[PDB]
Amino acid sequence: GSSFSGKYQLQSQENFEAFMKAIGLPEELIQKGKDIKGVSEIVQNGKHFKFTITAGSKVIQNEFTVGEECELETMTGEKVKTVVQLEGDNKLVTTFKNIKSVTELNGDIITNTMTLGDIVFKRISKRIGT
Ligand SMILES: CCCCCCCCCCCCCCCC(=O)O
Ligand SMILES: CCCCCCCCCCCCCCCC(=O)O
Repeated sequence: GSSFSGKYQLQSQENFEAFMKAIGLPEELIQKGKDIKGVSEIVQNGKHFKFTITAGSKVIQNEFTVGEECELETMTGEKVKTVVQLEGDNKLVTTFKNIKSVTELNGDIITNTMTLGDIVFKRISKRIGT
């Protein structure tokens, strides 16, 4: 299975600044990163996922298997042990460092929402070729 597989680019996001401050991203990275339309690549093979998030020269590669412990490297570089689960056939759901993350794919549009307390960091991304 490869439902999620592809290359996507950020179209818009909400509460980037407030969220990145809350989790502790260096101020200069908040400022450089706020208007970057980053590119995310996902390669799915059944339950096995590999994904890359690129923003300028910052490249973060991660991997997980649905249902198994994984170690996710976050935007600060902090690596957190968690589990990623499937919710329905179009969502990827996880919690790391008290952040609840929901990744939802609808055709060519991935909506990613990260919630830390009352802060909801929403990203909308669109497929950009193969
Ligand atoms: C030197 C270039 C500056 C790079 C700093 C920008 C990186 C900051 C992170 C912004 C992208 C947010 C990634 C969200 C991850 C996700 O929701 O899947
Ligand atoms: C920031 C640490 C990694 C995020 C943890 C979520 C793990 C499951 C989802 C992986 C696919 C993420 C693609 C998001 C698209 C985007 O907004 O850039």
